[PDB]
Amino acid sequence: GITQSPKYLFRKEGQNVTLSCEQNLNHDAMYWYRQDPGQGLRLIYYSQIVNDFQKGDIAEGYSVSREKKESFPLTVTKNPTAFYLCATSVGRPYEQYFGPGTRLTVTEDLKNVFPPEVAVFEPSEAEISHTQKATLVCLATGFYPDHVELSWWVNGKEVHSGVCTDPQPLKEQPALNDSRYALSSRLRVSATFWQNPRNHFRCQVQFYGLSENDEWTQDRAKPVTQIVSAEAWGRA
Amino acid sequence: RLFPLRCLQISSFANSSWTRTDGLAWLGELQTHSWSNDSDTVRSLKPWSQGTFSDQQWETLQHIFRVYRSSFTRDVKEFAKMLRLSYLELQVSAGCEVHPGNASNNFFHVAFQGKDILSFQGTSWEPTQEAPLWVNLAIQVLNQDKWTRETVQWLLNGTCPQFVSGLLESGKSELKKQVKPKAWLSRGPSPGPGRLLLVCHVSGFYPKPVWVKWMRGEQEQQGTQPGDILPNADETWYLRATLDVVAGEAAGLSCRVKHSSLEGQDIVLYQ
Amino acid sequence: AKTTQPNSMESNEEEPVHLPCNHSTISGTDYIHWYRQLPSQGPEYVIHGLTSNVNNRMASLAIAEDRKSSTLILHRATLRDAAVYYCILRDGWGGTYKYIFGTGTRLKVLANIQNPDPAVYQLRDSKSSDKSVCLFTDFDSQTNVSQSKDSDVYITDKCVLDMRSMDFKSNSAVAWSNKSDFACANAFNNSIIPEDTFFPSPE
Amino acid sequence: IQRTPKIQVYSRHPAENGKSNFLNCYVSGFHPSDIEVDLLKNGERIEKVEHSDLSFSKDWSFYLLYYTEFTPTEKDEYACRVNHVTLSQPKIVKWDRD
Ligand SMILES: CCCCCCCCCCCCCCCCCCCCCC(=O)N[C@H](CO[C@@H]1O[C@H](CO)[C@@H](O)[C@@H](O)[C@H]1O)C(=O)CCCCCCCCCCCCCCC
Ligand SMILES: *[C@@H]1O[C@H](CO)[C@@H](O[C@@H]2O[C@H](CO)[C@@H](O[C@@H]3O[C@H](CO)[C@@H](O)[C@H](O)[C@@H]3O)[C@H](O)[C@H]2NC(C)=O)[C@H](O)[C@H]1NC(C)=O
Ligand SMILES: *[C@@H]1O[C@H](CO)[C@@H](O[C@@H]2O[C@H](CO)[C@@H](O)[C@H](O)[C@H]2NC(C)=O)[C@H](O)[C@H]1NC(C)=O
Ligand SMILES: *[C@@H]1O[C@H](CO)[C@@H](O)[C@H](O)[C@H]1NC(C)=O
Repeated sequence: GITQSPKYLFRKEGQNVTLSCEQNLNHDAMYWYRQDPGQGLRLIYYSQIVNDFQKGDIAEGYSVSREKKESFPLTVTKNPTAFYLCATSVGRPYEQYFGPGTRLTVTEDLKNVFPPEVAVFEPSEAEISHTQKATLVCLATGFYPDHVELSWWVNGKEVHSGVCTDPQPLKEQPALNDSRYALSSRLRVSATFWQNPRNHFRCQVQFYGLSENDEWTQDRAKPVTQIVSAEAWGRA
Repeated sequence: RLFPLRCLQISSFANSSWTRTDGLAWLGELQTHSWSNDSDTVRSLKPWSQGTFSDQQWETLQHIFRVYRSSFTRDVKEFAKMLRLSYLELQVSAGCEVHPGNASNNFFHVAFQGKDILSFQGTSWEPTQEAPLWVNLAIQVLNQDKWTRETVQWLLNGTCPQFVSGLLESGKSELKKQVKPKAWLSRGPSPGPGRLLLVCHVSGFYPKPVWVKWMRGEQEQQGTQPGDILPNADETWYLRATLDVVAGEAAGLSCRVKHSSLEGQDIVLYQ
Repeated sequence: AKTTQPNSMESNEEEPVHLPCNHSTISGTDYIHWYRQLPSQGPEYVIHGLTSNVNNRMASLAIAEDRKSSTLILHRATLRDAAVYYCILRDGWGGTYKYIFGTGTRLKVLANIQNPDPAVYQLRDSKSSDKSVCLFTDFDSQTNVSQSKDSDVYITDKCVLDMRSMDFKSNSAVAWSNKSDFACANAFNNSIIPEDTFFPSPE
Repeated sequence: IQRTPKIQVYSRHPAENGKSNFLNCYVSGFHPSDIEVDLLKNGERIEKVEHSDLSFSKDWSFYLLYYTEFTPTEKDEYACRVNHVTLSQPKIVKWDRD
């Protein structure tokens, strides 16, 4: 139905950017919402029909256009970093439909971008003895921006059973405004499964960062979009 | 006393190229709206006919009916072709009643050539038991229109009781008005050979409920024939009550009229 | 006309949930809409009504008799129903397209811990190193895990995992630090920690 | 053709010669809706007549109020003349004064 490419979007302060909204179904009204962590949806701009658009409660800084009925682009130019959601509307009873949302983070400086470091921590022998279960913890630390996707892979296949990862990342330095982040996940397995040395475990963090179009100068490697993993093997 | 809202549609299809649709709305006994085939709007007949609705609300309600009228007669012509029907009288009777204890009910009845064929029930169109088979085919098409179905429900469940509540308020004084009748007697035709027909006319009363009987003092003559209650152009009512008596039974007889506007001071006319 | 909802709500898994909403100034032509936003996702329509109660497959809408309040009813909540739930009015006339959302109700769904076994374990790094984390796990779902009052000590929030094949669920929080005085016996705030919590040998 | 019109004519006020009044013709109970109604003075059609919107009853049959201002005298006779698919020729109902 509604498309919002891409999932993640990163830009340096004072640069302008335009997020896309494309809908295939034939709806006249279109909406742009803005959501801050742990906050509600705040309406930016809505277009009841082509060539028309009215300002929501926080359009200051935003611009919009409606030239075709399948497209509704939002342009940012004070606190631009947030979760941006596009929606369409049908007639009575007037239900709304939402895009998957785009994640936008704006940095005071491209130097602030760091990929995550990833480490896996092996089950405790006290836990194995006490519960006959075995929990691995994965730690992803030091990354900016907080645009990451963490998965677990067991013997080559992604797993969801026995997994939970933190819904929100952690700020490592809550003062600094472009603080780096940390995120943790658990994968819990039976003791006997962990005790098979032919069982292989990998924690994968997909990082979204600088592009080949960004300019990197530092001797430190360029913090571009990449995968960082860490692994562990069962132990008898 | 009750004041249901009845919205009435009369659509006449003489052939495939000639058709008229005309409507009106009644609140209780009073006509509040008139909707003419010549007009682009449903006309408010009373200063309060708009209820508590905003002008912007009324306008989109006008829009709804305007497109409703167009595609209704479009659709009727389609079904007539589809189902091989000969040329057509359709009637709609829709509306609602407000009961402050939640017992609020509504209706949307459609009739074809003078006979019920279907109505709206809950969420969809439903044929009546006596309706012909072919009506089943039309209801299969009608119930595929989910927007018409959602809209009809909103009008019945939402718009209508809201409207009736606004009309009961903004038209309160006219609804509760009382107008006093006048009465007069006259001689009717001789019903038999030795018989004379006593006629008691009662005209000018509002609202409609009235009581008129011929009487000999306090003895209500069971022979009293009450006519129909017929309308005057000024929204009062008229009533004829007749008695068949023998030559000499006329003397001593009186017509008694009791009406909610008289306040126990009945009218009484002695023959 | 606006709506009012509690800010948060908790409920046990595999039980129905009644999410309340107030709308005292509602008018006869206002629909009641409910949306649901899972974490990191866009809202999703759940249900709507006008004047009669409504039943979908997993959720129902109960409308008070005066239509001044209403209830979204999840027939049977599971852990995946943890979301923000938005109760909205939609003008049936369709005039204003200024479609706005309130703060909604954040619903937390708690795991039914059949045998709480609270413990704090130490986990060593896989790739060599002297680093490690502390795992608070197997505690009852009423336990809250408080943050650390220490700049160089990180404590995550509670998180429930489901070992589906075993029909076993467990809560856990993680804590770590680069500091040299950091140890699992003090990593968590003794006030959130149950009395019978198992602290094993720091062998 | 289905149901034939009932026809009733009456005055708004008591008939008093020389005094202004209204002549009413009420036609009801008919179907289908097409119908022709005239009020007649001394047999001729009265030009300035008025009528309410066509309506119908719970049983779907139609009804219609025709009316006009008039001043009765002893010389003039009045009636209502109705034609309908169910009538082979127009039906004329006279206004019975007294
Ligand atoms: C309450 C306020 C008071 C105001 C007081 C004013 C009172 C004045 C008199 C009132 C008389 C009218 C009473 C009824 C009013 C109800 C109207 C509601 C209709 C809403 C839907 C509608 O208006 N029109 C639909 C159009 O919907 C289609 O929806 C599609 C999308 O889903 C689009 O593609 C598009 O094609 C579109 O045309 C329409 O065309 C037809 C609606 C007709 C439904 C009713 C028919 C009833 C059954 C007829 C059977 C015929 C079978 C016999 C044939 C021989
Ligand atoms: C407008 O008001 C009417 C009447 O109060 C509402 O009708 C009710 O509609 C519901 C469905 O929306 C019907 O509920 C049940 O649905 C199940 C579906 O599996 C069915 O098995 C049952 O037999 C039943 O139909 C209910 O019967 C119906 N009630 C009546 C008296 O018809 C309508 O939903 C209202 N619409 C709005 C938008 O408020
Ligand atoms: C009832 O109203 C309809 C719609 O206004 C009339 O139909 C139109 O009449 C004009 C000219 O009279 C034509 O040019 C149109 O093609 C007709 N159809 C439509 C859809 O507009 C209809 O004539 C009216 N009925 C009567 C009896 O006057
Ligand atoms: C349709 O009916 C009208 C009135 O009955 C008539 O004048 C007209 O000629 C008819 N048209 C056709 C095509 O039969």
